[PDB]
Amino acid sequence: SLWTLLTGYTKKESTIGNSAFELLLEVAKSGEKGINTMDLAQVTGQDPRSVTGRIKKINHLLTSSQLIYKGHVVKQLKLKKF
DNA sequence: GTCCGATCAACTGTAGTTAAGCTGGTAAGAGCCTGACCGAGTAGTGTAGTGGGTGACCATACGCGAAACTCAGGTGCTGCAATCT
Repeated sequence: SLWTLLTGYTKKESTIGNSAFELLLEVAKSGEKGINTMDLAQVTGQDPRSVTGRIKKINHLLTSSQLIYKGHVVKQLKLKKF
């Protein structure tokens, strides 16, 4: 049901991998504030290459835009509903 | 271009103006090398940006193997009937 409510599909058939789904859960927790890709990377505990390669699987669910943070160039992520 | 021949001075006869250096004590040209002052020269440097190639991580593909699932093989008794008696 959590899978279905967030992705629109059940765990039994959804195309999103477990790691990418946990990324989505972090964006779900942050809601209206959303998460920048580096704080997401730090909180999930994985590197920016891995985060970027995974985020492709969910870019249709997320509104995004560029921003500059701690001298690095990053994007903000928000679920469409927020 | 050349022709005539007048004519400043070329090259030719003797009558009269120019240094060099001596006695010195001396300031005058022409000068030398260290030093200082700015302009220019030798040239590697200081940020800043374009491109490229390495590295990691992924997924996509086949191909071999592993277990799954479907459908039909195979076991063994005995309910019922028929051969030998």
